Amino acid sequence: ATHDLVYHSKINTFVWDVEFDIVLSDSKELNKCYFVKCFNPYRINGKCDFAVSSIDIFSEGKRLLIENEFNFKITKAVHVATSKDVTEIVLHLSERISSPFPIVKEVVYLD
Amino acid sequence: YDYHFEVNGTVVRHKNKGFGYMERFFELKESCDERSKLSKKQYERFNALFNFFEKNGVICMAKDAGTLNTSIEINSLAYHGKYDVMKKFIEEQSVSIEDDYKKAFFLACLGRWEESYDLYSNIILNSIDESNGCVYYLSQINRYRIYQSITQAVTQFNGLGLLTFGRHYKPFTDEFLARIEREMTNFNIDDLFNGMPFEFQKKYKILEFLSDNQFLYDDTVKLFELTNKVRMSSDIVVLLRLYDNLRFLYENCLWSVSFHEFHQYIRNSMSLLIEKAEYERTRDIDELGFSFFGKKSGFFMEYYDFVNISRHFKIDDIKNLERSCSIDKIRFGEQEKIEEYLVGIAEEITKQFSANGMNVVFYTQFISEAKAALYFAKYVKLSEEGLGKIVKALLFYFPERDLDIGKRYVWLERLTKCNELPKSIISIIDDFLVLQAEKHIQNYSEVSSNGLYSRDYGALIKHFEKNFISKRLSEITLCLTQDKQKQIDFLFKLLPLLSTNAKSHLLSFKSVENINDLMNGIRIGLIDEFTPEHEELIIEYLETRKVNYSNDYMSTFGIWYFLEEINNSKMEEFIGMDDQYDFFVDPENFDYKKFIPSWLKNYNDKLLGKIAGNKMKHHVIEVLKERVKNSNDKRYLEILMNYFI
Amino acid sequence: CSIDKIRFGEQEKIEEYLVGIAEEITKQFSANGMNVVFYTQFISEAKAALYFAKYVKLSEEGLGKIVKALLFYFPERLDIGKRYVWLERLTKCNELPKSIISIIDDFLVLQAEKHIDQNYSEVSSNGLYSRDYGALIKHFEKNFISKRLSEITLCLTQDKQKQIDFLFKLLPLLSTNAKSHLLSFKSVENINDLMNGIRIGLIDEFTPEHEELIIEYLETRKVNYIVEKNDYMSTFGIWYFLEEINNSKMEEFIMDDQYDFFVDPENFDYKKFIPSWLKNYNDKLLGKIAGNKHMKHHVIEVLKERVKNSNDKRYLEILMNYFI
Repeated sequence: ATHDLVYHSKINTFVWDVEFDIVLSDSKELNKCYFVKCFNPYRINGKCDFAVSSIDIFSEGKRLLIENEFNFKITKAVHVATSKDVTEIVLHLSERISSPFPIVKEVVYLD
Repeated sequence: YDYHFEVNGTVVRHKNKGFGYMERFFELKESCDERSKLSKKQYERFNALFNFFEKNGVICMAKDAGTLNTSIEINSLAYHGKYDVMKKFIEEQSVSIEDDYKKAFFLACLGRWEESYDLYSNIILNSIDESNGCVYYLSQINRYRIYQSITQAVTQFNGLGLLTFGRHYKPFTDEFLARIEREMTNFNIDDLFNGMPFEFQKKYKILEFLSDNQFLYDDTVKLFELTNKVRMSSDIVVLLRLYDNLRFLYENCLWSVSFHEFHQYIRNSMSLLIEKAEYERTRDIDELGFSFFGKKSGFFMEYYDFVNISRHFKIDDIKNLERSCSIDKIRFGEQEKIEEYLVGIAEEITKQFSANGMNVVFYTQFISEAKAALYFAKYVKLSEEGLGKIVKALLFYFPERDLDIGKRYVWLERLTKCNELPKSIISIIDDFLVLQAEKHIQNYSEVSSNGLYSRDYGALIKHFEKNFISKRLSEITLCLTQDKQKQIDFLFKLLPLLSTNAKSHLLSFKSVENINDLMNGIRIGLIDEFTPEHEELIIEYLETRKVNYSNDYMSTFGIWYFLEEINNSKMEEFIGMDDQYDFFVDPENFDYKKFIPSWLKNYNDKLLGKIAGNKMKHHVIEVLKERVKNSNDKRYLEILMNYFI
Repeated sequence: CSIDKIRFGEQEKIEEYLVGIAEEITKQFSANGMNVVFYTQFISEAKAALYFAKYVKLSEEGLGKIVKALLFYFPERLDIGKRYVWLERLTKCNELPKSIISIIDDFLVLQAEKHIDQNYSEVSSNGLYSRDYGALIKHFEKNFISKRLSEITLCLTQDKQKQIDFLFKLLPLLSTNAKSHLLSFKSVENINDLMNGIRIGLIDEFTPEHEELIIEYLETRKVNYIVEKNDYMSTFGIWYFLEEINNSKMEEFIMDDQYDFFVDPENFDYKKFIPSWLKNYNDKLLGKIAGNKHMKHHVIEVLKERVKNSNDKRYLEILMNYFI
């Protein structure tokens, strides 16, 4: 299950094809969603300078509108290949890295 | 093997142990009195031989070489992709069997594989006698190849297709498939050459390789000469051999030009050529001088190179070629012909989408070429009319299933690097934005892959024109009400484009109350101005966290303060909880032992430049130096070289 | 890449392979029999093996056999400079023991004996000559004096100039009586003697007469080559930039791109600067260049471009160690 794990050092992230059963803060529960990170250093911007990577959240295949992103309840990790539980590996990899989102599903390089 | 015919048009003697007939032929060609010592029959035969040799570009012997410069010229409508011309030519009644052969090849190139198979069968039936066996043999080969391609299309269209392409989309009927399977139940192509009359085998020996599974191993193996690092050249030899292969395969109307092996060979050849050219340029710069060589790579790129790269390359291969073989220093050649080719591509795309006569078999072949050509057209300077037509075709009539909104924006931004935005292109983009706004009126939402949406088009418009106002969008938002929320959100994403009165009328439909409202509004909408009351709201949030003393909120306000978007002394009262906030607020007193270099991987160009301009500089330089020395990381080295040096 | 940091396994088998290669080289070029066809194939493999052997750890006897085969029985058509480069590479991981020093001394004695006929001159493509060999010994043993060479020094007169020059090039290896006898026959006249003296260590401090020698050589070069429509000029510029010379006349001799770049850095056209020069400078000179202010903000840009474009790891090391 770890053979397909990839480390992308240009944005300090991990590519792993897993599903997150995250629980949004204040009792909101989400089913098997995931994340997608895009790396763009030439985007035209205004006052939102503090960004080179844009992170989108995909739930049930549809983009989730962000209102207050404070989910810190982890997730029952499910490897969609053959339905493995990899939650402990995920929680370890997350504490090991100071990045906001340590695990994504696909990274797009717009350089 | 009595002679060697070199690719530049020269002939040398290799194994001829008898009379040098070819030298005597050249001597007859050069002279005129010596030409006249022959009979009438021999004279006309010599004239025909002279015409053939001049047509095939055999110039002279090696000793008498003079002013040897070679230029390729392919005379096939299928190569240049003039689809309408071949469509018209198919309709006209044929005169001979060669016209039928050409019509069959054109039909195959246009995706009408059933008609092409039927025409090949008809040609096979008619032509069996008696000296035109070449046509019969080539027709057999092409018929087998089309059968193979139909089987493979069926294979990757029953599965990995259907709704995943849009509909079950049975390319051909089941009666045709059954007949095809029955007619080729045990066909073997390996014995096809050996069954021909012995005079055909003796004469047309050179066609035997057409009956083999692989026929390009010699050139692929020879491609190793372009990887030598030891200081005509191999570049010219390889390029001329490639042109020769392409011309032979396209002028004789052979269907092997559409298989994976040929595409792979073309890709390998072109990529290796460009790699060798770039490496030679780098070596010359290293030894000779910084600019004595001129820094201009010697690989001149012409119309045919652009056509080959467009046709035979995927997007990922072009991306690799760009990454490893920097192209901006490679200058393109003939630009008018390239512009005409791109305009033809755009017109064909427009015709295919508008007429709704989508040919599912032809679509798969054509769309990859269209995408590659539009991706590679960044380095070509285009006139106003061609650019307008290309932009219109790309934005409006390009199918959504292959180019979502983000990829379309990427293509458009690429097209504007070497050409910039004139008024007409801005008008076209404004029309596209208006159409999208009308489309948003619902159970509708945009889908993108790279994370770029309609806001970026307006951002680019404002980047190229600071004083642009969309009158149609202003009229759209003036009639807007509070019922349709998504339209208000979409117009918010395009806030700066609207007029002042439209802006004031639009503000009535959304206001900010809490810190969530502030962060969300600045995040997606535009609240660039930081009013004191919004600042007070942030101060309330910070006080709440202070007394209460986990995702990211505080570092955002710290960076905003460091960028002087917020000006107040209360920020110094919130030092201690989040180290990044302290670093961005109080740099002089910050304990750099807590600094982690990974923070430098999340800042854009402007923030990094502003950090480089603040003196904090030396500690960051030390951290980056240590990081580069320990682990050879390319991002850290790039940042340090670009901004801190 | 950096191959020396890659772990190497099965050292004894590689040592046996190299010993076999050396024995075959000895066989093919000693007993008056050289297979002309087989030589073309075998020499390339032998040269590649002896070049690549710098990363492998070797024992005493294998190293001795390899060094003997490389120095003595390897065909000349490997010159002296290439042989020295190969030997220096060999010595990196297998620091010179005494027996290899004895073998090198034997080679030097043979070369000195060869220097009798007044038509024998070492031809080195790179520019490294037999003299450098002696320096290598002095790089590992300060108190080494060649007993055999002293005998040749003592029994020498003023008649044979080539022997005098050759032994002058290898002066430090001789004994006190040998040095006293040799110095009685040779002076520090002209340019080559001055360069050999400063390299060896006779002339600790430059003297005015050597300055006049330099000045007249520059005048002759100016009026003979450029006026009339190579490393010496670069060496003189290096000496001046290190403040070793105290004359302003040489500033009027501005030609050699390197000469212009060194004596007159402010007005030098940096478009003519090539980066390869930066690979031929030692630590102190690079530090001094980093200390200058008219040279830093162009050399740094050249290094930035070289790091961005080239595939060489030396430029990045130079940039990170000294200029930043």
